[PDB]
Amino acid sequence: EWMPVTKLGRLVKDMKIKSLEEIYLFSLPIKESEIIDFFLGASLKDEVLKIMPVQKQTRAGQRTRFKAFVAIGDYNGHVGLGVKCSKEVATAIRGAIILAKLSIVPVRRGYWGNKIGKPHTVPCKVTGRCGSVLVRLIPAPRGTGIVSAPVPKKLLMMAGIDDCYTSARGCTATLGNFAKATFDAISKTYSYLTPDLWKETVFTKSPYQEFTDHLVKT
Amino acid sequence: GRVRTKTVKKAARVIIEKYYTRLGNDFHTNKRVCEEIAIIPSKKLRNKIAGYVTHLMKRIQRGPVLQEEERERRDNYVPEVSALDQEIIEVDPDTKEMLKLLDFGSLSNLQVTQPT
Amino acid sequence: VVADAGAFLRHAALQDIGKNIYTIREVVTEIRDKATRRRLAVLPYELRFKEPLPEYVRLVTEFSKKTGDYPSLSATDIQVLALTYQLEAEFVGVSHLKQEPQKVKVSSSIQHPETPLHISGFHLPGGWITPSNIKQIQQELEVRVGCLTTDFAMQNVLLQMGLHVLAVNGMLIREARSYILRCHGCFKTTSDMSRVFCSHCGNKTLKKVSVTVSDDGTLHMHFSRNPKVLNPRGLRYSLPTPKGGKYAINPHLTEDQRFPQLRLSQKARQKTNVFAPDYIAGVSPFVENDISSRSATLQVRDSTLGAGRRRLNPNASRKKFVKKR
Amino acid sequence: MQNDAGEFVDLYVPRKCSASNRIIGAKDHASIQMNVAEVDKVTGRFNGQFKTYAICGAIRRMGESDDSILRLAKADGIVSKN
Amino acid sequence: SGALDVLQMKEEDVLKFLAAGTHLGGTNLDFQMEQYIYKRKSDGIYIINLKRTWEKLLLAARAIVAIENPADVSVISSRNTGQRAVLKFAAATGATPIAGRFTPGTFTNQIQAAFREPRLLVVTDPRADHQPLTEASYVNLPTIALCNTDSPLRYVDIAIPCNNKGAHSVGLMWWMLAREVLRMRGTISREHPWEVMPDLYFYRDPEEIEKEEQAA
RNA sequence: GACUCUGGCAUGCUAUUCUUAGAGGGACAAGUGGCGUUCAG
Ligand SMILES: [Zn+2]
Repeated sequence: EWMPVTKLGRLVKDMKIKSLEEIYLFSLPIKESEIIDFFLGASLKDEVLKIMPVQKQTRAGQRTRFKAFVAIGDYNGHVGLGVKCSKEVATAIRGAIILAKLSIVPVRRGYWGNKIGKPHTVPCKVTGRCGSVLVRLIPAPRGTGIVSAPVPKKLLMMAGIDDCYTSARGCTATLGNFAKATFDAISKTYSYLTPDLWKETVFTKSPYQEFTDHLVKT
Repeated sequence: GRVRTKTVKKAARVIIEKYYTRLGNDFHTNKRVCEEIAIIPSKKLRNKIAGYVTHLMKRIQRGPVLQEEERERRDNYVPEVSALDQEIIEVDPDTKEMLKLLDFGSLSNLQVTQPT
Repeated sequence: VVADAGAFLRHAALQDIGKNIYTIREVVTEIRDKATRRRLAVLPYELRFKEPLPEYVRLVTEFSKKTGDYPSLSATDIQVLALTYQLEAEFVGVSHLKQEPQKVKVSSSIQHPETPLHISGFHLPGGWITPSNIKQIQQELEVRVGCLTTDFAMQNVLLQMGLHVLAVNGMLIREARSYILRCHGCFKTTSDMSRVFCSHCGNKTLKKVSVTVSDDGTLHMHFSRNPKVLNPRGLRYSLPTPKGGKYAINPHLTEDQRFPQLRLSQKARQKTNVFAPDYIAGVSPFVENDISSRSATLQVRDSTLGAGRRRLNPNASRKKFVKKR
Repeated sequence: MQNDAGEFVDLYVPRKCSASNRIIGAKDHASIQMNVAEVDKVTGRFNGQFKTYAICGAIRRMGESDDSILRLAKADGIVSKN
Repeated sequence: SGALDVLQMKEEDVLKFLAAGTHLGGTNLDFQMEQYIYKRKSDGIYIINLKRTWEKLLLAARAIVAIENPADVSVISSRNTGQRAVLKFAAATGATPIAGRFTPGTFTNQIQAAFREPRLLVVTDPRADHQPLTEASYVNLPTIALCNTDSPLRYVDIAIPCNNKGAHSVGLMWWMLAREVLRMRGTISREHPWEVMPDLYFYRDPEEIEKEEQAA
């Protein structure tokens, strides 16, 4: 049983909000995992990138906790990246899954040559930066596949990017900065401004503003 | 059997300590002033609150089990004459120049004071 | 003879001088001094308590807000003023007192407000401090009823309305010389010299103006005709972003912004007293400094310390290796 | 965005900033969509229509959101000249 | 004001502004607030232009009126001078007041007793109330702020240039904001003066409370 | 089952006393007499 706390969770629990993209339209903070669970559901698969055991320092001593790096992904749509340190490995894994569900972002997909069929590749060459780690994504001709390291390959496969050339720079041995740089590059795929998006934006009513009469009763 | 819930307990304690004056002995008058007072989700919670507060006002008026009314009396104090309504108010020459530029140069309450 | 709390703070044993001694409960019970409560149970009991009338406190407030002193007054102060008013009205005829007092007369000078005039030890070009004069230096010292007020606001209102008041000296006083703080943006005067923000518009803009009130009831105040006083030199500077938490110190722009609590420890604020009878038994001549506590590591300082550092303009150049807290 | 066949091949079209024409991101949680009321020109009472301005989070960071909203209000006739 | 003759500043409003001292700004100046000042006088005090104050107040009232649910407006004061006025503003409008301590995590920490999600933020002082500005930056809340001359304009959308250090000026600004919101909605007539006088919105200062209970 | 939701009766509002389906009411131990630490029951 899900008992929502936020107004957004209340609207998602009912049928006032129909799609996730509306919440992405107004850049509202998704503070509950059950919203992503309700919208995407069984289409979300999870893939644990890495488990590192580490020794937490305490005056009691050096005691072990595990740190989970998990990339969750809705295919031909969305990714999320989660990092969680916890006592048990299963608790850390589910916490990283929750934190990756809270960080689900959309990815924009374009065409390499002429626009035939569904989009397959990154629209323009973008860059993601995290702690001296640079990940560059370049559009690729159809049928190439993801040409990258295994971790950005994992992220781009869960993004639904069918094909993308990649170039990395820096200490790519550390997995956290490399995965976060790839995630930042994926975010800047859609944050980029292109000549397609040059129309003046007509402003749709806000979800809190549209359904405020329903939210009076709750 | 039946028992009272703790949320009803704390809400009725708030209602007793806040607005005991307008509360009385009738059930429906207590219910309507209760739905007038607070932020209120549900009908059944309101009716449980009204019944519990009615029973405990049957209780406490037999025997025990003032600051907030004085506080709100101090809070809504209204003077007979507004402190803004002054006969002659001091004004700077630069403030007078600003008023003249803003077209309010025909005032009667201003007195220009030069920096001595 | 209405005794204000200032006489009780100064151990003014003028009980033999007067006979109509009248006091308020809330001008004697609030004193936190131990010696005053000690001597209170020792002093002869001929003082008696009397309550003013609401009409007379109303009238006293009515002309006190016309004098421009009403924000500076306190409730027990109005009790003392209206008690003296009621006593002089009920004993002496009421025709002596005058209401709606006189206007101000402005006469400025070239002297700075910080000129050290009327300080006892200070002498320009003889003024000496003798042990024959240590009992003499109280204030500007010059029949039946009077007051024992030490505050200038009380003397000001009592002398504007017309009562003869006195001091710790047995003789009645003649002139009142003091300073007041005047806002130079809103032109509102406050008799409380301790405050730094004005009550009306709240800016850090109060400046010193000297006031002399004669025995007639006429007041004249001197401004300073000096360009240094009204100078906008060290006033505009770039401010930091407001920080929160338990450790953040703010540049103190309003009189009532909530500062975090950063107090000193007891050992850090002990000052050595040297005339104690058991001081000579101390292994050290001085109270030991506090370095162990967390307040010492946070460099918490007293409000008194660092006063001339605030008076420097921020748009200047300090020493290269010094840091201003 | 739009393929050769003509379908809008895109998840959703993002809003752009009203002042600096930059795309508001999906997790730009400092971004603002503000509505300012319109009034009747004879009585000055609320009409029911409103004008909508969107400001990105960077302009709100820089402190230029106030000047941008004021400039748009002067442009749309909400704020009078001088 | 859209150059509407009904919405212009009148003589009584100007007299009120001069009586409180809203034109008397601070002594320091932030460079982004230089658009709202008139002139620098000789002794250092910055003069706040009252027409810009009126226009920004009308813009703020229009922004508040455009919020359909009156409880979606959150009105917060931290220091004492605004406190009563904020409560009184709620009595004028129905907006949700926070007087006293603003608990951090009010707008971001969802599992809390005092967690609330507004739609418009109105702030007495940007310097004192920096924490709700940060939370509003986190949760997409537009900000109204009663800004002085020395007030940072980070994360505010409508800055009202006025003196906010004195109790009379703060109470006057809140009272005219409430009056303009009620006039803009239409529940009170613009021709008749409002029956609530602005002295209801001022700070009480308990020693002055003792002095006023004395003269009764 | 001291957890969550919820029914009986509407000649009331909504496209409406006989069929509908949204909302708003109505029930809360509310009142009475006994047993009761005179309060929990
Ligand atoms: Zn002032």
